[PDB]
Amino acid sequence: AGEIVCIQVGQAGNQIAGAFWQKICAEHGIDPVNGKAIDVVGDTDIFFNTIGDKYIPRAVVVDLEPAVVENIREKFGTLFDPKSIVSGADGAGNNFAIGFNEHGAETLEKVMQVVEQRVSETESIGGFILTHSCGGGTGSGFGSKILKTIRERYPKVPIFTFSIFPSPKISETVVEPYNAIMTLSNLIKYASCSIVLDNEALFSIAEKKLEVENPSLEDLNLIIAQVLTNVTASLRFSGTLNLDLGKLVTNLVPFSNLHFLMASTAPLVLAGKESYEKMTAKELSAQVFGDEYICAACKPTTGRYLAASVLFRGAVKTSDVNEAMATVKEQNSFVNWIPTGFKISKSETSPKDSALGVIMLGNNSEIVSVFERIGANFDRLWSRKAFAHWFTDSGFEEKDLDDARALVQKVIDDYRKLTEDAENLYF
Amino acid sequence: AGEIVCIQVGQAGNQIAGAFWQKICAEHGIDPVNGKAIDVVGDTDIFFNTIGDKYIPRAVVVDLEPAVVENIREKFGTLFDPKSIVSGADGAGNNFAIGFNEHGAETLEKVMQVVEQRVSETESIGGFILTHSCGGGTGSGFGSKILKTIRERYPKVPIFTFSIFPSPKISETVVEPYNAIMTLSNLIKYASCSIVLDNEALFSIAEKKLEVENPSLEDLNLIIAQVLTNVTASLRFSGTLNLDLGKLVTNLVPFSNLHFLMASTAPLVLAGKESYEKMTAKELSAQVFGDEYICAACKPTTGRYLAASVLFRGAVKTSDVNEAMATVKEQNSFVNWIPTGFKISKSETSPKDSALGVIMLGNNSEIVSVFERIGANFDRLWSRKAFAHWFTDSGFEEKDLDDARALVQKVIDDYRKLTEDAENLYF
Amino acid sequence: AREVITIHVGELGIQIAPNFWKYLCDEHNIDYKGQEKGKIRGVIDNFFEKASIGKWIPRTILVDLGPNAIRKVTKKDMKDFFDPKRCVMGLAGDANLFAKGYYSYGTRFMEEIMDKIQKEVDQTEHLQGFIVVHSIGDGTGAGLAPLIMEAIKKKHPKLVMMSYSIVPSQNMDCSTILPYNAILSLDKLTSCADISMIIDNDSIYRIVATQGKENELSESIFDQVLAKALVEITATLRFNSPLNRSMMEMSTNLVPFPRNHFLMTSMSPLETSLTSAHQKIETKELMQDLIDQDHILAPITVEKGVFTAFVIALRGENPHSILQNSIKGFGDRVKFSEIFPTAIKADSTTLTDEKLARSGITLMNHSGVANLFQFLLTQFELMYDHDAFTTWYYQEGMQPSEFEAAKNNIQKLITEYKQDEY
Ligand SMILES: Nc1nc2c(ncn2[C@@H]2O[C@H](COP(=O)(O)OP(=O)(O)O)[C@@H](O)[C@H]2O)c(=O)[nH]1
Ligand SMILES: Nc1nc2c(ncn2[C@@H]2O[C@H](COP(=O)(O)OP(=O)(O)O)[C@@H](O)[C@H]2O)c(=O)[nH]1
Repeated sequence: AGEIVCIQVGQAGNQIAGAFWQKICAEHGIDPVNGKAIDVVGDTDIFFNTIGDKYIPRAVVVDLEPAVVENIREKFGTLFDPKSIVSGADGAGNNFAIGFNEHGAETLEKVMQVVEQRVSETESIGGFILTHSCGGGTGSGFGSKILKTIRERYPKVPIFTFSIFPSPKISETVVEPYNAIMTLSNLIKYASCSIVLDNEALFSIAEKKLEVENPSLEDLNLIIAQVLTNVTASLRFSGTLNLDLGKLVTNLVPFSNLHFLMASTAPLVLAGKESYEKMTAKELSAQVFGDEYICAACKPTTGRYLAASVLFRGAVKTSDVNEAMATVKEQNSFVNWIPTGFKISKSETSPKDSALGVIMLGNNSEIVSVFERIGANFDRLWSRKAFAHWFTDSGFEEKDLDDARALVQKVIDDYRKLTEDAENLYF
Repeated sequence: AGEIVCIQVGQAGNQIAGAFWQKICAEHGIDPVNGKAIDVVGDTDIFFNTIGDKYIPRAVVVDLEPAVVENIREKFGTLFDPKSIVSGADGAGNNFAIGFNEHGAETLEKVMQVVEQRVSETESIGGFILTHSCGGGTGSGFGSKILKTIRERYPKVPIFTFSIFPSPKISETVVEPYNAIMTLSNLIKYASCSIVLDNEALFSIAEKKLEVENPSLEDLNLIIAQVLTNVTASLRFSGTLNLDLGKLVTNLVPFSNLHFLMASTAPLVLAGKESYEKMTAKELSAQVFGDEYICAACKPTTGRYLAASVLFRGAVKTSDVNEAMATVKEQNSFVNWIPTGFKISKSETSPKDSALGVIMLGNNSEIVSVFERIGANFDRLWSRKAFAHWFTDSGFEEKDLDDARALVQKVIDDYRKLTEDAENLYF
Repeated sequence: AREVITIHVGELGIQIAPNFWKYLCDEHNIDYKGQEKGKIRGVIDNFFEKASIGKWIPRTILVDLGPNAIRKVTKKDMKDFFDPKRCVMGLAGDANLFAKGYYSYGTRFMEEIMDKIQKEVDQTEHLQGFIVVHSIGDGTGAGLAPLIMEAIKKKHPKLVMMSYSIVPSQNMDCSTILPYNAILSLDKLTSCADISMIIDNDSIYRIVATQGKENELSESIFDQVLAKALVEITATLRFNSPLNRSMMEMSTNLVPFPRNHFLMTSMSPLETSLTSAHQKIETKELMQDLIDQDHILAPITVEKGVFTAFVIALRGENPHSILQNSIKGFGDRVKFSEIFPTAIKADSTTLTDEKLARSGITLMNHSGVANLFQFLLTQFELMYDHDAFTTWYYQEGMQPSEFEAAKNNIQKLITEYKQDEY
């Protein structure tokens, strides 16, 4: 019933999702380069369309790039069905306005036809997952139009977006803050939940928690993929009690515009028996809630939580969960009105490279610092109108650039006001 | 009285049967390369014709190959009597139609004369055992004509066939699905029971349960031979209560066209004291009924049983059999109409390399997945008529290729319908 | 045979089912396939339907707005035991909202559910009542169980309806919207059930942990304790006991006013596997254990509050002269109002568990329930007054006055239970 349709938009979107699909295929027991399997485990129907002995991942692959199909065959074999891959003609040169306005009506109609076919092979739609990168030209503007279009066709369906935000210190292109704000404005309006990730945080993790020396994006994507595979464990491995995407939206989002979540996982293990059997839920909870495993450039132990959820995997003792979470409640800071704080869940099936593991998600007021940095960079460039012609000559009015900024500021102000008011909601 | 005549057809047939005969000669106490013995144990008359001090295995050795006798002397010494070996002139190039149609009348008449002589040296015929491989050109087509011919001359005699089916993942030749379906069609029409074996399952067993590193077919044949020696223990070692081939047909086949059985054995021990004295019947039953020792590419713990039989060897306690089987009944799934489920037997004589051992056979609805894969591969090639000229230019009509497929589908549909109906036969 | 129909609603009620039903199967000498295993004992007919063949069928219905709790129970944990035509499955689940279970989604399944219930009712000449087992946490349990109860009471008004309401923990089972579903559903249980048992999972977790301080237990112990408490409550409805002979007698013994029907329980030895080796529990210790803090499956101290009714059901030989001295010896730990005699009733029935010398369970109508309700109500108010997560309920039809009504009903219920405290 809780069938998931993934949408992958742009180069980052496809590489991250690619790593995810190949890890999913390892846990369920499917060949990552063929889709062919004889003996599989878990509820494979949530993510794969099985025809004969081939498990076809349910995904819509989208680009503006002229040769997206060949680019996939070369890395992912025949795992993805070519009928689901939508190729483009020219491309968006890191310009939100091209991905969003000047993309071609036909390109979008084909994406929608593919989505309709994928939702037509389901007894029910459990939700959509969008994987993309906010500073690009297709994963930002086209991915944003797709969220708009999907939410208009399927309102009341939980959309989760996983996206890469600018890094806190160094930036990629000068245009990046314009692409990032307009992408964020559309995430604010259309996603049910958004997971904020960035590369600076992930690199520190790759260099300090993984054994890899001099990691590249290929290694960095295994941290993101690990977040994605763990967050879908309960869905994939069932259980009498479990978590679907609609359970996460209901429990983590207290207001409709405060859905931006942080993510953290531990242990991080590269394939092979390179891990150590710590086997302790208490240690994993202490780690997942520390600042060192957070996949975004923020410092959550200094903020305040509105809500959080923790999913434990493997043979975790009930007694250790209760004690470990008691420690977490004592050490961290929560807002009074939400009085229960957490959503807790367990899935008895172990991740393939560790007997135990933990994934945590949550609403931490600290997240505004990511948005505030983006806002400030935009304001300086916008005031001087540097690289601005690239957006207004591609269909935007100054009004749209200003309204997108205003919406972003509204979310920041709402998170901060709530957080400051919170100090006295206890007296 | 329950004398057995074995028929070995084609290269795989001869190699597998060869391994069997040499293991039988170890348990009874006969020289495997001479047939000569002074002191033997067990009822050797079931499988050997004893003349003087030489024990001559009762087998008909059949090939289309020009020098089959010399090829046997080189590996089996003088164990087999040359008068029972039927040589050919050219050979069947992996083409069922050559083994079946264009084989030479004389070749078949000689095989039948040899069979008549072997059945003429018996006070009674206990049954025939055919060993062969479904994807070959002689073990498929010629072996199939032999089953037809034997059943016409000796109706009401239990024929057991042991055969190698295509492996689930990789295939050998492109023609293999045509050879496999026509062979299966004839097994459906003429065998009393058929044991479905394949190499993919056997290789996993050889690599994980045997200590051998990088096993070849020579090692793989010792797993098949172990199945064959254990299934004939009660016959060979007598006992007041025992199992003949006619007991197995009566008990395991509820309908005339649902006689395809799975086989499983444990422990698997290579010659030498490399084994460990687990000595526990409970553990052996848990293992034989798990998926890890099944000698075919199927997963029986997820299907439903129509019937099954278990033969225990060695000093097995009655009390442990009853408790062990109670566990099996609780864990597995059976069809209601057959209310007793099992046929259980014991033979007090130990296998030579272990004090205890267990062999299990049974009708598990899961078996259709083997047949369904073969069917589908055929349908795709047949629709395109690839390599088809090789069958129609050798005497088959499209009608025969289509009728063989139809018979196979009938068996699949009957197993599946019964299995699905079964869920409500309990209410 | 006065027959009882058991309905399991929601993911937890279903999770419990295999433990509840296995206990009954072993208790009456029936295998898990419904086949007889030697001599059948007790009034088997009250919980099991006899097939046209030798098989016994549990007289039960399983309801889930998603497909998964049922799939695991009937396909993996207790195969071939439950009748598939008595299982009701939706597709969407409940997104943890009361609103889906009671107003927007679960309502479309009521024709199916009532049709299956009638088919089950039609097989019995003398129906005593219904037992509905449900979580009050999640939307399926919190929402549908009262929707189902109302539909039944309006069709079969003369039957006694009992609910087994399980309150989720503030830790292992927690949710950020638990207080909304708990208040919104207590509001309906108040008019739906004749008898409502409250079991608190936090008490189970601390009680078992205390008993387990000397060992590693098993992760299955938490579910076995929760399932066992229902089995023991029902023991007198299955054996020819001199107590709680029928659901109608439980109602007359424990509930003096239509609204004051929320009951607490206490159990000893909790589980057989927790009390192993030398467990000669003398009649004297068993009764002291039953009013001990570590045996009460609620955050209740009997000494702090007032009893309205109290029934002690023991199993095994329990001489009456001991039971009377144990009761007199309760002193002022067990106290009632000045408008009641100290109406404490105790006796014993048949033991089926060969490992225990004796055992028992109590049913209490005690003012301490008001403290659980106030705890949950305070949490409700903090969230409600600042609109936390209310959009998710409003989007599915819960007009705001619906929350306000539940708030007021529960505060009145708390006020009424505490009347004797003042
Ligand atoms: N974590 C991660 N980040 C990536 C990857 N590829 C690109 N990025 C980031 O995504 C940003 C936008 O990428 P881009 O190539 O312009 O995407 P597109 O124009 O939307 O197809 C880059 O500036 C990088 O910071 C990847 O494989 N993984
Ligand atoms: N287990 C086992 N399999 C074999 C052996 N020899 C061959 N095979 C399998 O049998 C199939 C058919 O063999 P083939 O040589 O064509 O036999 P023939 O033409 O009928 O004599 C091959 O494709 C292999 O998969 C053996 O010694 N043991």
